[PDB]
Amino acid sequence: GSLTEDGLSYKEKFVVRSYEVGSNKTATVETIANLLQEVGCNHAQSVGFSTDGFATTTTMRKLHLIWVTARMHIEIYKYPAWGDVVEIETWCQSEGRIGTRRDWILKDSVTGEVTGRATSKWVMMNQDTRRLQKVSDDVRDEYLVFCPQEPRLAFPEENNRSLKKIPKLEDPAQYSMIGLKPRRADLDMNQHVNNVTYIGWVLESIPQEIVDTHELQVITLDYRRECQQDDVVDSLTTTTSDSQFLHLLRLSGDGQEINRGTTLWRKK
Amino acid sequence: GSLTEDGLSYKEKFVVRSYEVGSNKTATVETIANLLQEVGCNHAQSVGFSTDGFATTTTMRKLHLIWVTARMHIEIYKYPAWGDVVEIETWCQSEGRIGTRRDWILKDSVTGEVTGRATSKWVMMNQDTRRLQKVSDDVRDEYLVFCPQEPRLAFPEENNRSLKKIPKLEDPAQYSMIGLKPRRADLDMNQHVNNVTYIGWVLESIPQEIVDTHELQVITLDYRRECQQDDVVDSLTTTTSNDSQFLHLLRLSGDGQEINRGTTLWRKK
Ligand SMILES: CC(C)(C)c1cn2cccnc2n1
Ligand SMILES: CC(C)(C)c1cn2cccnc2n1
Repeated sequence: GSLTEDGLSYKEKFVVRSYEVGSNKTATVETIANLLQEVGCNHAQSVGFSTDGFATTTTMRKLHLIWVTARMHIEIYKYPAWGDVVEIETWCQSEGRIGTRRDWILKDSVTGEVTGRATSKWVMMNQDTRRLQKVSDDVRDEYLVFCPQEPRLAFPEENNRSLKKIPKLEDPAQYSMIGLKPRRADLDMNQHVNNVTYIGWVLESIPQEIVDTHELQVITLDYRRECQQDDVVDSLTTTTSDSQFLHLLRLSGDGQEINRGTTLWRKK
Repeated sequence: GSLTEDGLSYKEKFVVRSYEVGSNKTATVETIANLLQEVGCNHAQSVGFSTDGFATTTTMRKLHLIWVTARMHIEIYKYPAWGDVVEIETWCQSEGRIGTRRDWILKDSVTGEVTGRATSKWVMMNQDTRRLQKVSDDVRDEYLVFCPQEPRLAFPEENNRSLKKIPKLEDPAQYSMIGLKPRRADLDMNQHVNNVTYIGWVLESIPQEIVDTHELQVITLDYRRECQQDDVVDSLTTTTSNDSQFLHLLRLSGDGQEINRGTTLWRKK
C-alpha cells in the first residue's frame, strides 16, 4: 500500500482469500466492499489521520463531527478468483458544501485491466445528535489539501446509474428475508454495524436460483438510518425488469426505513 | 507465504485489517480463526492439493471422502492490533487411524514472540452419507509424505486444555441468544456454513459486560453436526467458574438437536 507520486490517490494490492469467495470460487460483493473500505482507511492513515475516527480533521473532533456514508454504488465486470491479486486505487474529492465523494478503480494485477469500479457519497454529521449540517469552510481547508482539485470521476458518463433517484418498494414485496439480527462480527471498532452488513442483508431477499444462474453486475445502496445492535431487520425485494430488483431494508417492528437500493444481474 | 526448508510446515504473514478488529482495536477471535484456515488452505495448495476440496488426496476424491473438523482449540496471549503483522506457522500430523491433527503458532513479526497457538482434530468422512471411518493405509501413504514423522505439538503439556472432555450444558442455561440464522457471507465455496461462524454463534450468548471487561484467553469447541442454510440455531451459556469460565451449547432451535459444545476462559483487562 502506498500513495501515488502526487500524494493525491492511494494504491494497494490484495490476494483473494479462501473464505472470501462464494460458489464460483470468486470474491463476493461483500469481500470487495470490505477491501474498498480497508484501502480507504489506509489512504487516510497514510496522510496523517489518526485511529478512532475515519478521516476526521482536528476541527471535526473538537466539534464532535464524523463523516457518514449516504450512498454507495458498485459496478463489477470480473470478480477476482481465490488466489488472484486485485489492485485498488482510491481517492477523495470535494463536492462543495454538499459533502465529499470517494471513488475506487479495481484492477487485475496481472493483466492491468479494470475489473470493477465504485463511488460513495459522504455527508458530515454530529456523532451525538446525528444532525447533518453543511461542510464548514474551516474544515474544507483541512481536507482539501489531500484531494485533487480537478474532477476525477470513476463514473464520468452523462446520466449514469450512480446518481439515479431510488424509489421506495411498495407492499407486498415479491421476495423477503425477515428477522435479520447483527452479531458481534457485524460490528466495527466503534460498536456500530459496518456498512457492508447492509449490502449482505439486502442480498438475503434475492432468491437462491437467481444467485446460482446470474452474477451481480451493479449495486446502488442509499443509507437512511443506522441499525442498532438490538434491532431486527426485514429485507424486501421485487423484480423491476438482465435482471433488475428494487430493494428495501426496514426495522422488523415499526417498519422504519434503514436502507433502499437496486441491483442488476447478468446471466452466466 | 511459503513452506519451510524441509517442506514439512508453512509460514505466512498477515497485516491486521480495519474491519477485522473489535472495540479494543485488536483482531477478533473469528479473524484469528479465519487466518488459521487461510494459512491451512495455502499450505495444502503449496504441496499439490487442488482448489476443489481441502487436502483431499487422489484416493479421497475417488471414494467421495473429505476431511472434517471434530475439535478446535485456541489459546491467545496477545491479540494483534489493527495494522500489526502476525506471522503464523502451521503443520499437519497423523494420529494413526484416528485421523489427523493440524497445529498453529501465532507470532509477532516485530518482536518474534509467540502471541497465540491453536490445535484442531480432523476425521475422515464420506461427503454424501456423512459416515465417519478410520484412516485407510492407501490414503495414509498419500498424505504422510507432507507431515513431520516426529511429534511436533503446539500443546505438548501433560494435562492441557485441548484434550479435556466437554460436558453437555444443563437446562435452564444462565445466558442465551435465540434465533441465529446464517447468511450467504457465513457460507464457504462449497455452500456449507464456515466452521468460524459457529465460534461467533457460541460467543453471542456471552453477556456484553463480560466482553467489555475481559479478554478471551482460551476457547475449545467440539463440532458434532453441521448447520444447514435453512436451519435456525440457539446459543446457550452458563458460568462454571479473577478468571471467568463458561460452558457452551449450540442446538437447532426446533428439535433441539446438538450441533456444537465447548468452553471458554476469560481474563480481566
Ligand atoms: C482524503 C481524505 C483522507 C482527507 C478523506 C476525507 N474523506 C471523507 C469521507 C470519505 N473519504 C475521505 N477521504
Ligand atoms: C499436510 C496436508 C496438506 C497433507 C494435510 C492433510 N490434512 C488433513 C486435515 C487437516 N489438515 C491437513 N493438512
